[PDB]
Amino acid sequence: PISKMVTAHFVLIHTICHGAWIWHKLKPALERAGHKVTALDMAASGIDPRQIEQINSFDEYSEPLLTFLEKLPQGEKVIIVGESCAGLNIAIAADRYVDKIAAGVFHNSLLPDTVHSPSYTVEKLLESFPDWRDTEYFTFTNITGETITTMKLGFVLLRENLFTKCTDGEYELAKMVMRKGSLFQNVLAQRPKFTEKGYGSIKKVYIWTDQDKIFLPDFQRWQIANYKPDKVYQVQGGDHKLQLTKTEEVAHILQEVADAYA
Amino acid sequence: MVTAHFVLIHTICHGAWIWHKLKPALERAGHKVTALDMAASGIDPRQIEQINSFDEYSEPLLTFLEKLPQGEKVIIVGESCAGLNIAIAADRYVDKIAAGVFHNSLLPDTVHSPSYTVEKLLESFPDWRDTEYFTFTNITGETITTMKLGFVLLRENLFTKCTDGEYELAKMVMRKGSLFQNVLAQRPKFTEKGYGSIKKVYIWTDQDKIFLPDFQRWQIANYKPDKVYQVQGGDHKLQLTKTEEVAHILQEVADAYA
Amino acid sequence: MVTAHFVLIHTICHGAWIWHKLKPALERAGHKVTALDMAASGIDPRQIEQINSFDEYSEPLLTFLEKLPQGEKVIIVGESCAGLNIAIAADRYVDKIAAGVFHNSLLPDTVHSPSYTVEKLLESFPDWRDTEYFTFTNITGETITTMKLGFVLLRENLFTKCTDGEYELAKMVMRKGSLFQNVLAQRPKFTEKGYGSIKKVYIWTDQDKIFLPDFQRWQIANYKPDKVYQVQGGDHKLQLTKTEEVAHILQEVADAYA
Amino acid sequence: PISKMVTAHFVLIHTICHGAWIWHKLKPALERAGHKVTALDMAASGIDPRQIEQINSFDEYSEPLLTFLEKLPQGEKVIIVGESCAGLNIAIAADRYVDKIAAGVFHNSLLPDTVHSPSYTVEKLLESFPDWRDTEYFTFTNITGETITTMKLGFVLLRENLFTKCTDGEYELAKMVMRKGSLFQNVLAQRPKFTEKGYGSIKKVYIWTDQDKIFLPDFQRWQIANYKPDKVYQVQGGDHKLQLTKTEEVAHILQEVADAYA
Repeated sequence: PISKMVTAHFVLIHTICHGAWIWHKLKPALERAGHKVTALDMAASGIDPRQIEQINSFDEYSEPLLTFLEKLPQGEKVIIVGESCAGLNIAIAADRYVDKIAAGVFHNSLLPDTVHSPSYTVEKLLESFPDWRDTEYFTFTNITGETITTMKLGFVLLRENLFTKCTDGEYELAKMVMRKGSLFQNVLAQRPKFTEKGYGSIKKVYIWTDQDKIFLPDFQRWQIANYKPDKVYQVQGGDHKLQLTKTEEVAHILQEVADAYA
Repeated sequence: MVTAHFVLIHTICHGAWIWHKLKPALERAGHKVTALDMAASGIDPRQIEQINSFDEYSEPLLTFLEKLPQGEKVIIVGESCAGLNIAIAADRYVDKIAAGVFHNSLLPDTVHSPSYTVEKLLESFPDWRDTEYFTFTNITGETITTMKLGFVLLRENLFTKCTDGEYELAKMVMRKGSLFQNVLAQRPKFTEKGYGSIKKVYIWTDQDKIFLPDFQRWQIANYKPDKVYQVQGGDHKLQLTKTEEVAHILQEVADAYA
Repeated sequence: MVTAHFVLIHTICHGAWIWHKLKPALERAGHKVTALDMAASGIDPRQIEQINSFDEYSEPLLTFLEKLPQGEKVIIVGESCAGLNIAIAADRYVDKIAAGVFHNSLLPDTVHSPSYTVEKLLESFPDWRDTEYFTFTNITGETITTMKLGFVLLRENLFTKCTDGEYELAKMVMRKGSLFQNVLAQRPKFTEKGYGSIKKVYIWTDQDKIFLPDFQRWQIANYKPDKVYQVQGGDHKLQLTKTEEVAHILQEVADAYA
Repeated sequence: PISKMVTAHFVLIHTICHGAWIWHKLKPALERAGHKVTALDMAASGIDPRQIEQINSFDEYSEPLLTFLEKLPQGEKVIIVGESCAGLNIAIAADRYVDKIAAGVFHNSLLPDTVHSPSYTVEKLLESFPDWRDTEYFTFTNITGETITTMKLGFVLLRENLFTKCTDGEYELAKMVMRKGSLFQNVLAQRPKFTEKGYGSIKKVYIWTDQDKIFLPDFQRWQIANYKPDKVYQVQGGDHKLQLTKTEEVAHILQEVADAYA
């Protein structure tokens, strides 16, 4: 009757251990569409110079995103796309910059809620996927004395669970730049719950595939059931890294998110 | 009397070496002594430009404490700026710490910023004479200021009453350091459950020529410790000019906090 | 045909990651591939300001070679500036090296200074466009210049014919680097018994937009390698634009030097 | 008839693993006498920022001394006092700056000659003292492919052989600042012999004690017999570190060296 098409500024947020680099295919696809894209490295991830043992909470880990949202021009708003654990980064950011966030898009991601603790969906993912195969674990003591568990994701788990259907060049790239990470799960468990005013009010779009071999269909569906997203988009096929295995599709869904919310 | 395990922590620019007289003294009373070099200090191989905060500078201490066998507890003795290393360490490992001892040291608190006593000492002692300053940008973009302590400042202010062989030792191994003051100003305050919990003993001499009597008395009035031992005479480096006196006070702290 | 173990060495500012297409290609032919990050490159945790020479920058390669089991030999493939890493490594471990392969790379020699080809390339290509430069003083007092490669230089000169996802990858993980040119100018020349001994294969394309045809031809004429393979088309990053072509040439080198 | 007293500029050179710090007592003693003293850290020793794995020869190790001799004012000459392995540093320096060296003083030190290889007295010391007790050894490959052996001196060997009679505060200090070192013996063995024109012409004063428990009396005497020093001073008592156990005595002998050669 009247059709709308919008260009948007997407801020792409990687999961722990990874960096801005998993978005190297989705970032140009979105830009071919005319969108402005920002792909940030979070603390101690990608080529960020900090090491994980200096980070003391998932909030400290999210600093590159909050500084960037802090820096945004007045009246400029963004769509934050977060993969896997970055749903926690979108929740931490929306309770500070609700003002600047047009929509949060969860891409095979943790979908936090306001009702339960911040660690809640982490707990449920681990119930659902408890064996991380050849992942190695380590600990350090943080600034207030918490023991923080870090991990180096195993290469079979990378191969088979996260990068199941990705190109050899993509899987090899992952092995070349992957770093330690931390869920900071015990510190998230002591954290205040996300607020309804910030996080609770953000538009929320859930993209997922039932072919994901680490965020399994029964965890994903549980998340949608536990905290109804404003929109759900299921991508047929692909694997956990839909921004590599379904780059154009994810880009088209993101155009639709722009049209609706941006 | 009670033997204890002491972890001695030098101040910025210095190294485990300022404890070369006090470590044998304590060991002659049966104590176990660990004297660590903090990052970029003593013979630690790192340079100050790769250290980005005072919590990173504390790493040798936090790794040691991370590895103390379960159920062992130590008495951390810190000189001058090392009261900040006690506070950083006590927040992370409060249950491994039998007591913190401040030897002519900054005594941080829980109500003001981590940099609060750095701010107050520089107000008491704003002219560090021939000290030279430098800056680098740390990995998150802050400009850290480093210093190279001046030898007149070393001779007259810190090592005032020290032997010529001690003063000469100091000039031969002193390295650059930093207060990371602006990063401390941004740092979360020290917690009550960690640093606030620790038993605290403050040792000083009114003959210190850089942590001057009224600043030290201010600190004591700002955050009353459990015990204050005042040594007569000496200079800022009581572990060199009053070694046995400190060894004796440290015995009273082992006795009292096991 | 003959399988081999290749050690792939990235150029300054880059990381093991530029070999993400060539490492699987080679492995599909049964080769063993090691792709290392040099100091302060890729995800190596060091920063460029703690590296004080190109020999220190080579450390990841020299430690690997130090640890190769006795009697194993590798083919080192180095791109662009990494011909200096081959030469440094070949002088120390000549007997562990079956052949050095120079992929649009500096081909150092034994009669002129280590910096000689850095000098000649900068004469051929003096304007690095939007590259930014910085300096630090190294531990012995030299001023090292570091650079941050410019993205137009990346798009047009190095990654000319590269995919958009490859170019974008590059901007996402590129880090600072240094030629340590002045330190190389002071460095002892590469030895005949080490670097001079090694078998040498030179791979290039005349469509390189930064190691330009006449500089590459100059290098070949300055120090004739054993074999020169010229790939048609591509750009400076043949391991991304002509991956299979390089994988094939590398097979000929395994065949020939085991 | 006419008596002479001279003030001199002494450059004090530590042995491998150690630094300028073992001279912290002799340097002020010499200065009480009015002498100018310079105590240098050699590469990767004391607080020199270099690590031993970047040093490729004993010549590279001696760089702080050669740069300092390079920097000396015209017509200024120095007396170089070298303890233990620093006799090799005096030999390397005299073949470059014979011009600037009034005398070389060997202080419980290796006394190189011109007749044999540079490694010769190292070989003979190891024949004489072959077991370094709790010393740990390591290797790295140098710039031209040589494997270099490094060591961390054991604390019993420190206690009993090197610091036998030193103060507890001195022995503890040693443990607090001691670093790895290398004899670079295989690279000294391929090195050109020291020249007669440089090293061979320097005045040479040998200070030693027969109480030394690592450079033993029969090695010391052999050295004196193998290459006659211009003067020999035996200090009764003390231990290997005579600059700590006989500081004033060593200082008086050095005053006599100044009077004779400086």
